[PDB]
Amino acid sequence: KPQIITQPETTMAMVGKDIRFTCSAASSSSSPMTFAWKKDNEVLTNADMENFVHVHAVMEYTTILHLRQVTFGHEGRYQCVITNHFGSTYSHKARLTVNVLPSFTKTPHDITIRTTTMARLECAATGHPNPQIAWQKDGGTDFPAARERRMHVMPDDDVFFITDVKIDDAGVYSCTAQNSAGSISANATLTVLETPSLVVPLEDRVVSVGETVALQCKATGNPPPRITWFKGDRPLSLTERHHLTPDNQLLVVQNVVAEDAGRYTCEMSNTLGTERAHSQLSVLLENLY
Ligand SMILES: *[C@@H]1O[C@H](CO)[C@@H](O)[C@H](O)[C@H]1NC(C)=O
Repeated sequence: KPQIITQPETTMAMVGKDIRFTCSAASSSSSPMTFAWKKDNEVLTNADMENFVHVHAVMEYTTILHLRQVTFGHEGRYQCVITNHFGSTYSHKARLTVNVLPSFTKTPHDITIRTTTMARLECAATGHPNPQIAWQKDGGTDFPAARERRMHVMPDDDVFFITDVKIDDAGVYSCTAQNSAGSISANATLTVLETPSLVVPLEDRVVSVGETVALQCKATGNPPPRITWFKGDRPLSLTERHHLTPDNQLLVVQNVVAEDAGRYTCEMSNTLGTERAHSQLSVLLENLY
């Protein structure tokens, strides 16, 4: 009749680390006690046990089963058995399961993509139990591809993709793999560009000598396109009568003159390419001299 005080509790351990089970008992008598541990109903001979004694004023003896450098083979159901000259006491059964920290097999890398195309992000990890993959943009969740349900994943090939890439999709994306052991994460910067284009069409104009004409070239694209104006096929020579906004988008010519007639070309460029828009300016002449 050795009466158990502390019973071994079910626990989890990471592979490679040490773990321990403890049960402690105290006999009604002073007859010596013997501790045993039986895994899956088969004892460990050559087992690593360590024994302690407590002096409560009762002599409580504690036994510790050391499991050094745990592997998957250590996985099982453990129990402590205490024997004296009276009888044997049996403890609760404690389960031991094992962890393996997640390790990346595929990480996303920095890419530069155009608008309206499809961006692909690879990300996979091993580990026990199998890790779940989570995503972040700039450290959060309020990002357009998620909010607009445009981000998806291939079913069995571990590939994430975004359809119809917006400008606001650009930023740092963080891939995070997590299980019951821990978390790891990898960054990838998505950079989104757009070829230059015209917002509103550039229309032909017809004005009379002395009137004022205005040509607007509202250009989009990323990076913001540099705008250059041309008359004929030479760069536009500016006068006191010519006006430009700093962005060069609005071109105004006051007091139009016969020499002003001709084709005005709007040239929009960035690192992706160049687009052009044309406007024919016709002038209604009353008298040349
Ligand atoms: C991942 O990105 C976050 C936020 O951009 C940053 O704080 C962290 O240092 C990055 N980690 C690495 C390894 O670059």
